[PDB]
Amino acid sequence: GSGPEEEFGMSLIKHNSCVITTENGKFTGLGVYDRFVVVPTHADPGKEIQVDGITTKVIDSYDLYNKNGIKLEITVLKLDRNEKFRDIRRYIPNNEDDYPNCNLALLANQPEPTIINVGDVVSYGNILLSGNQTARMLKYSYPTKSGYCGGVLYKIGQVLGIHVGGNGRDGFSAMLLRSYFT
Ligand SMILES: *[C@@H](O)[C@@H]1CCC(=O)N(C)CCCC[C@H](NC(=O)c2cc(C)on2)C(=O)N[C@@H](Cc2ccc(F)cc2)C(=O)N1
Repeated sequence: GSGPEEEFGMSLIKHNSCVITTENGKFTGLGVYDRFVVVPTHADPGKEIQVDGITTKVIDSYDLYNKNGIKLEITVLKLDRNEKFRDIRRYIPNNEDDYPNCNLALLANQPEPTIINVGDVVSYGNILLSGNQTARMLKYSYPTKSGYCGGVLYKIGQVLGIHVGGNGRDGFSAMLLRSYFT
């Protein structure tokens, strides 16, 4: 793609993504609004992180859980930094759904901002991700790689999830829902 789906993704990368460095490596971070960023929980961000290489204090953080206490693999961080992210909450769905023809927007661990077409996405339920129960997964059939974590799953005008894992054949994102941020 070089048309609208790719273009919406590149704009999303430029305005609402960042590279988050923790002790566990580099992750694509999604800026949701103001100083709030999401990252995969397994990034294990501490009291300080790097945001695009800049040491940055985390004012607060919290992990998300489903109704039975199962991790969603999303962590919300509020960052001590001057820059504010453009508010993309209106692009986040209200409800779980399936989505045809999705892309992933990748920044961390890539030589340049990268957009991948992962194809059709389904709401898959709970999985075991490195042995740990994880809820509200979105599944796609694409051979994702180790550096894709935090990558933003999207369609035009829809910010759907963040990449959390895979097995070489299937890829999984944590679902983003508007109520998490509102
Ligand atoms: C990013 O940090 C990384 C992305 C890896 C990836 O996309 N890929 C193909 C590498 C293989 C990783 C092996 C794990 N996969 C699974 O467990 C799995 C389950 C199913 C149904 O399909 N695959 C995996 O993805 N692990 C992630 C780290 C993690 C650790 C603990 C958790 F609770 C959650 C995630 C991972 O390596 N993601």
